[PDB]
Amino acid sequence: MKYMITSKGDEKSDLLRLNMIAGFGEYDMEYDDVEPEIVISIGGDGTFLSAFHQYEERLDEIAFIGIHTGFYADWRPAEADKLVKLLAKGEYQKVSYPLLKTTVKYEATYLALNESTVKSSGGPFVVDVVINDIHFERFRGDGLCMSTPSGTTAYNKSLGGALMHPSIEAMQLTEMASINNRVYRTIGSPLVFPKHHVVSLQPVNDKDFQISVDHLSILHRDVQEIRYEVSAKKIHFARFRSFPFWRRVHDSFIE
Amino acid sequence: MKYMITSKGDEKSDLLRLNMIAGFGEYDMEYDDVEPEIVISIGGDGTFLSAFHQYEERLDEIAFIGIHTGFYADWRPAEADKLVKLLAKGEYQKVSYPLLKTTVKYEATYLALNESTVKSSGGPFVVDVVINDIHFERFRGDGLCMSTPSGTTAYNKSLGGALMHPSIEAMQLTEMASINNRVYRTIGSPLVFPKHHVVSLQPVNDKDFQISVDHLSILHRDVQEIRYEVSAKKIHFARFRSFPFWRRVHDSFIE
Amino acid sequence: MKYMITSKGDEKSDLLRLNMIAGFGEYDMEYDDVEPEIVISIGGDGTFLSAFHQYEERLDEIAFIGIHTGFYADWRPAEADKLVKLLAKGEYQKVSYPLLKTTVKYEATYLALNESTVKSSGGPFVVDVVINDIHFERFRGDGLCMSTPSGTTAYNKSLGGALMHPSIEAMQLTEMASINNRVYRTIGSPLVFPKHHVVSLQPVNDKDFQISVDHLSILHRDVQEIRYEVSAKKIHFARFRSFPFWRRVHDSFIE
Amino acid sequence: MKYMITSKGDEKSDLLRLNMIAGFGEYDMEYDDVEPEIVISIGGDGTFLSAFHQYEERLDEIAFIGIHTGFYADWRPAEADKLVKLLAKGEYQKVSYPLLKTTVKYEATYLALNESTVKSSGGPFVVDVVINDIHFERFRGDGLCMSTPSGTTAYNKSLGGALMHPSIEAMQLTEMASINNRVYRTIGSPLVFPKHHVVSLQPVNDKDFQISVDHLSILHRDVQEIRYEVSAKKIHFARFRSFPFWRRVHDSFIE
Ligand SMILES: NC(=O)c1ccc[n+]([C@@H]2O[C@H](COP(=O)([O-])OP(=O)(O)OC[C@H]3O[C@@H](n4cnc5c(N)ncnc54)[C@H](O)[C@@H]3O)[C@@H](O)[C@H]2O)c1
Ligand SMILES: NC(=O)c1ccc[n+]([C@@H]2O[C@H](COP(=O)([O-])OP(=O)(O)OC[C@H]3O[C@@H](n4cnc5c(N)ncnc54)[C@H](O)[C@@H]3O)[C@@H](O)[C@H]2O)c1
Ligand SMILES: NC(=O)c1ccc[n+]([C@@H]2O[C@H](COP(=O)([O-])OP(=O)(O)OC[C@H]3O[C@@H](n4cnc5c(N)ncnc54)[C@H](O)[C@@H]3O)[C@@H](O)[C@H]2O)c1
Ligand SMILES: NC(=O)c1ccc[n+]([C@@H]2O[C@H](COP(=O)([O-])OP(=O)(O)OC[C@H]3O[C@@H](n4cnc5c(N)ncnc54)[C@H](O)[C@@H]3O)[C@@H](O)[C@H]2O)c1
Repeated sequence: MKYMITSKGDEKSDLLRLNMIAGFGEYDMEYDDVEPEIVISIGGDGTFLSAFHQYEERLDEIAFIGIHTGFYADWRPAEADKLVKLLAKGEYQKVSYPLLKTTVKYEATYLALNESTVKSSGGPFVVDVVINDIHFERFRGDGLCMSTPSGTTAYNKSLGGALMHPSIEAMQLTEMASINNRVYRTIGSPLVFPKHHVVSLQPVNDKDFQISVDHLSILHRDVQEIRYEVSAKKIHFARFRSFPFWRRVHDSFIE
Repeated sequence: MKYMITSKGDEKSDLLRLNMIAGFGEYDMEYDDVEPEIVISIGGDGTFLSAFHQYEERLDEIAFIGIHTGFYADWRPAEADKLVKLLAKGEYQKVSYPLLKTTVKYEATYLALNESTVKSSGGPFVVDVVINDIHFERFRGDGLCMSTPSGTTAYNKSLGGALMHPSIEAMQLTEMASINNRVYRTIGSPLVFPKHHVVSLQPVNDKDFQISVDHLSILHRDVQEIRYEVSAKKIHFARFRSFPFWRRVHDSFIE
Repeated sequence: MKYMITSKGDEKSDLLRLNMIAGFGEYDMEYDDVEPEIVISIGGDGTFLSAFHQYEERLDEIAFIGIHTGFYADWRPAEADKLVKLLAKGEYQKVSYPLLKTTVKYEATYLALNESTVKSSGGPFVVDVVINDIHFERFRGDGLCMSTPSGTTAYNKSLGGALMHPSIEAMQLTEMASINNRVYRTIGSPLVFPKHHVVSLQPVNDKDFQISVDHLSILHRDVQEIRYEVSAKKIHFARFRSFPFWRRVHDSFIE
Repeated sequence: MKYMITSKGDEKSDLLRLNMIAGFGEYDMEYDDVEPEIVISIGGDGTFLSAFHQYEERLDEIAFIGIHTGFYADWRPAEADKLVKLLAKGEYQKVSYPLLKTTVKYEATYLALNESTVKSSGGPFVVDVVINDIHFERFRGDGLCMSTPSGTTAYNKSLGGALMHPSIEAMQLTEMASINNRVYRTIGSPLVFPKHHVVSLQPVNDKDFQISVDHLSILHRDVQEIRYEVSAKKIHFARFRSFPFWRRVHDSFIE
């Protein structure tokens, strides 16, 4: 089947990609970076994120695999030949993780695999947080982060967020340095939203925001609304062997 | 239909219960505290918790309503006559929240509407946390809290936990004063588990634990295992009008 | 004695300043915004911060008073005539709060009354934290905040910092969204440093930083070192009546 | 000079103590556990805490040394012979850390080297926090912890407290699972108090408290007041070589 391999671009990753390409050549197994059914990323989570964003229009057609030279991998370099062989035989099942939809109105829509965050253009950050049309809080602070379940181990975690198992179709909102006093009040806790709940951020002053979607960070001017919802689209991973999310978490954070 | 009313036992709550009983007398609408289809609690969340635990064997037969003299209410005293009338007409729909199953092996099983917590008998607290048979961490600290989604606003919140919408069938584990240094390591983040994930606590030293289930707190001796799972049983509420969970959260925590 | 009055610039503050100027005219009591012995700020803490930075070269000659139209005030508008009279009689004692020295080497030196923070130019933020020449941690995250004792109620608080009584000559370092995993480690706790302890931040990648000092925020390029120490200089307040720091904290945060 | 050695009581610690006693026998250097000038603790911080509490009446006469078989040590077993020799020559300087005074009125007074905490007898915990006679907050939650500067790395840290350098004569109050909503309010931040500030805890309901002082935990009945102040007494350590507090912190928490 059709496949491609992205690389981090250092000497180790490129050489490992070339050797895999040669290994796939022994099967067949066409290399195609236009319309692949399998996308292999060799590098770190940054590389994997770039891979995902490179093919975010063909998510329903692709299964992703990651090699870690690393949360979204999966595979070590020395196991790469085993991977070539298993991938060749099609000895794998597919696992789907939920994604986050960000809509910015002035409409621009973005997909996040990890999170989408909002900060001012610098800038005291003040927004009204509206949940399913109900005014929930006026947030004052450094910014806000909306994470997918697989993103919960990333920026979310650093902000005091809960780790959520990715079989849960949800998104989680965390505060960055919220101001709380006698006058200003936020909830001061992460919030976990189900699919079909809509969280809207509305400007108070100040309509210019620095908006991130995974690695991408761009200044948006004249914003009327930032809207979050769990996406209808999912990312598919190829697997291969049991590597439970909680084991993956243990390995990345405990030992 | 059959109904009963529990009261906090102060003068305001009892008098309000008597007046409701008289109001229900005008319809019919039998009072029955043995096998009711409707349980009305007048007091605070403590009263509501007692009401739930009083009828935890007939959860699939009962719809609960709360009057707040108050997170699980619902109703103010001055609206009580409206409630009598709407309840009388059956002008209501049913909402279900998920519950937590606690199993203690030496088997004793408990249902929690809010949370189940574990602390030592005093006592350095040290347990191994096992998730679906995988050893995740050795927890050292003051204790652990496992919360339902509606419990997330209670003890969970105080411990840095996320608020979860109760349409999500999950349970959330929070740490109490975890010790983290060069030698001792916990995840240091709340964890959100889906239905059918099992979290087991296993003793390291020390087999005596103070175990709470909502209001109930009992010392357990010679414990082999404490097991958490999202219950197959649900609590049903009667509603009546739109009062969204996030609005309820706003009202209790923001203003 | 010589005095000046700064104003927030809204209609209420200007009018209140004019009336005070007229009140001081009845005594004498020269207005002098070049070399004042007394600086009155009418507005909020922003106004007070601007006032402090306007005269940071004559700190040892000035006593500051704040009117709140407000943590650094002190006075309500309706009490302004009492203030004019007490100030006129010299019926006041002086209270001194410690300040923070920031040195940026490529040397630029800054004084902070609240805090000095560091973030990347955008930018993954990674610095080595060196304490009295000992390499303490490599910090990865969003940034760092170094606060004076009176700043502890501001940005510091939002970041999980302790509130310190300003009779303690210290500075306190807080983390912004620190990354902690199996590979990356920070202390994950605020740190309180005495006078004569030096905290140095050293670049790892990346030598461009966005550095804040109270309200001022500027991008610094080609940085070799950022150095923090409790300053030898102090801010003096005029007081007037007992208004204890902990009472001030209660009033701003509790009720 | 007069000395004694406490041991953890395992085979390694006892044998190491015997060998040190023999080493000291070669000098002289009388062993005296009644009125020693030097107290050596071999074990962990628990052993060191027991050593401190064993001689808390002769603190102004004793210098403490710790051997770690370990925050309050100082020394590894393999260095013990070097210690015997340096101690013998008197090649050491003295470092003093501040302590906490706890007073319980119904007066019982306790000294803490680490912390003094308060929880209910089980028991919703509710107390009024009074600072220098001013009513600061009504605390509702699991309990409170008051830490010395050297205790800041212990229970304090686990509760989100700041690490304070022990050259600062202070005490720090941290919350255990504080309840904060629309009705109930705490400061939600650690508080750092200078010497001569008095923090008083006053019962609201409920006059029975479980009070800890380092390792000691006792139920107190019919309490009118719990009073905290930085003690006039200090603990003295013998040193020997440079081992800075921040280095000690690095070694215990970073690597
Ligand atoms: N303070 C913070 O936690 C912080 C700040 C900014 C960005 N980020 C993260 O960086 C990501 C993208 O940046 P980049 O990779 O281009 O460079 P980067 O250096 O900013 O982030 C990469 C680091 O984050 C880790 N990471 C990425 N996804 C993860 C996941 N889901 N779980 C655990 N760790 C994960 C990577 O392994 C790597 O260590 C963003 O999606 C965001 O999550 C984190
Ligand atoms: N530090 C803490 O947050 C803490 C400590 C112990 C117990 N608790 C809570 O107390 C509950 C039962 O105790 P009790 O009611 O018999 O007496 P209690 O005084 O210990 O708790 C009652 C308080 O908790 C509130 N509460 C109960 N359920 C809630 C919910 N789901 N969301 C928000 N607030 C809620 C009540 O309104 C009331 O203010 C437990 O289920 C536990 O959640 C909390
Ligand atoms: N997330 C945050 O807490 C955050 C983010 C950026 C800046 N700041 C603060 O803003 C200050 C200066 O900004 P500005 O005033 O020009 O505009 P600003 O809007 O960014 O900050 C002003 C707000 O902070 C409050 N404040 C200032 N000093 C305080 C103090 N010591 N204690 C308690 N509250 C205090 C003011 O009363 C006002 O509500 C900085 O010194 C920094 O402390 C805070
Ligand atoms: N969640 C918690 O952090 C927690 C809970 C209860 C007690 N404690 C601590 O335990 C201490 C006494 O108990 P124990 O030693 O008899 O048995 P213990 O097991 O309860 O505590 C001993 C542990 O705490 C560490 N410790 C002691 N003092 C320390 C210090 N100042 N800095 C860093 N770590 C330190 C020890 O090295 C050891 O790992 C108390 O003083 C309290 O600080 C901590």
